[PDB]
Amino acid sequence: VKQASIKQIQDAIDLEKSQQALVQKRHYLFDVQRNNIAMALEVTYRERLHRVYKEIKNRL
Amino acid sequence: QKLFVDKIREYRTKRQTSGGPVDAGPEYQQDLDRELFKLKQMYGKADMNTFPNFTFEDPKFEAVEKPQS
Repeated sequence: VKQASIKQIQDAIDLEKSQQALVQKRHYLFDVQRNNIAMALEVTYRERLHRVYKEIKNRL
Repeated sequence: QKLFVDKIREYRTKRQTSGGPVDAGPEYQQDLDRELFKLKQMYGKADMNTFPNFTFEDPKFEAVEKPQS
């Protein structure tokens, strides 16, 4: 009976810890996903801005 | 210096040539055309009076289905 009781209490404790990790992980990963979404958008206008002046300078 | 003065006179006469860089050179036109063609080929196609205008687009990463808790 003592082994059964200690097994039950340790099972409850580890389930609590697992849920404590689980609740954090989802939003922790979602925030970084949202941040990377912004990262993907950066390099758009730079290409045109850099190429137009080079083309005009080559024309001259 | 008199020989140098004669040289100066010849230089001045070449300066006052109405035809300029003609020099009675039959091959001057051919040489100039060949040089111009070589320069154009080296620099590639271009326009003497034009401006560079262009536009482009960039597609971001497409969404990928992924189900999770």
